Amino acid sequence: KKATATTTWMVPTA
Amino acid sequence: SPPKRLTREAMRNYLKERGDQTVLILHAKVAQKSYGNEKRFFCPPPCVYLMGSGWKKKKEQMERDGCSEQESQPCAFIGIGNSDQEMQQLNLEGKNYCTAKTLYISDSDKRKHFMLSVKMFYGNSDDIGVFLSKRIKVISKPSKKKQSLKNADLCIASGTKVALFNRLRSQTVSTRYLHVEGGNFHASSQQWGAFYIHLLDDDESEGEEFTVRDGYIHYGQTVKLVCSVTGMALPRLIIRKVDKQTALLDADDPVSQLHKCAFYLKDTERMYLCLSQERIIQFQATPCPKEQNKEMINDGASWTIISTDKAEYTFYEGMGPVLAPVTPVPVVESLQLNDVAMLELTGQNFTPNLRVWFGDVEAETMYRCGESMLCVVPDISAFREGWRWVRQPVQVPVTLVRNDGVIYSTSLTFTYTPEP
DNA sequence: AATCTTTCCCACGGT
DNA sequence: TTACCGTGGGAAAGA
Ligand SMILES: OC[C@H]1O[C@@H](O)[C@H](O)[C@H]1O
Repeated sequence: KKATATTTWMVPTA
Repeated sequence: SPPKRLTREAMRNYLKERGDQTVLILHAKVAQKSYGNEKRFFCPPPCVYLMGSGWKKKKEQMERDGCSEQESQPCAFIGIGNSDQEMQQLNLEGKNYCTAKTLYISDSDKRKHFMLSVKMFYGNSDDIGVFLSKRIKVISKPSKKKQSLKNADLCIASGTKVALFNRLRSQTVSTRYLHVEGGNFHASSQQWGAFYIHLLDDDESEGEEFTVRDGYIHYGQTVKLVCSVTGMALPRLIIRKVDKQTALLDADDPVSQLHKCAFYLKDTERMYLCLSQERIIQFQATPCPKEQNKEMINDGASWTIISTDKAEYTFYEGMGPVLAPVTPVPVVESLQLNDVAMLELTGQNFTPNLRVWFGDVEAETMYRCGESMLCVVPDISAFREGWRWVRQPVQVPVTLVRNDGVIYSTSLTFTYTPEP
């Protein structure tokens, strides 16, 4: 009941 | 005279070398039907993948036996199963995958569910077979009423998979799919990601490790989208309901299939997940006049959500090429242990010409139906020479084998456990 | 009748 | 340019 994202991507801004 | 059965030595060779051939079919769980002469294409487009090291091995074996490069090339067609609609060729040259971009289902077909049918053979016309997708539900069009959880069918459970696409001004050429490539999120015209949508409780902080909650996704909840292939994730998002070109901040009904969605980047200043051509960015929403419960969003910030599925089949020519197609390929979901020790297999596409092998030991097998088989567990002494009982745990692979030597691996093992 | 789903219609803005 | 085409919003028909 717990997940593992390998990496969290940063979302660039306009 | 019948073809050669699998020998124990051939099984041992497979178990060392492996070299499975695998077919994957990725597709949406629902599809909107087309009336009259119109074509409402399946979106995302179903994608066939040829996975595993066995494709290259099979290609080399064939060319060794005198096939040209073109004769060894796999070919594939896809269509609506059990249907008068024509099949369409998939182009796999130079790739291990191809999407089917112009499939549709006519209302001439009166079925409520259907499967895609993928027909495969090699360039020298050697047959491979016909592989079926998972079941796909036909809809006339999405309802405009709030979704009831009694229709679990059309809802989205935490931890399942969705695709997300953006389309500008009703133009099919503008369709772009969220997709991860080269460690970056982008919006692809031709490829699509299948993303876990994980529900997080409201106070769950940012991070790569996070507690997931069960249940159906509702608007206003915090979610984590994770590529089921790369593991890349987006920051925490709040899935919001789109109404015309505004995100509703107060909606909290269940998310349903083909709904238009916006993704607010949690703890930002009205920043929403947004495409700009192929680029994925965040773009600030504009406050609505007077109405404080809605925000105006960019064209690129509206996303259609749709649940997706996966059919997967694995086979190996354990005694070389065979006359019969390798399909239908058996799939084992589960093993259950039951006088004599019996192991029950649950799955699909079982036939009476299959036998269960534990390691390299073929076992007496009882066919019941396509979803259930029984086999007798071999004595431990078949794996440990002197043992009159299980001294320590001993783990062996479970494998299905057809009477013509085709080998169908499972991901499942059997473990002899010591007697306490 | 009243209301939701299914089917039919058609124009926008793309090739 | 004209001819043609998925798509989404609405009208109409069905339950
Ligand atoms: O007048 C309606 C149109 O206005 C635009 O903002 C939307 O794309 C259309 O719904």
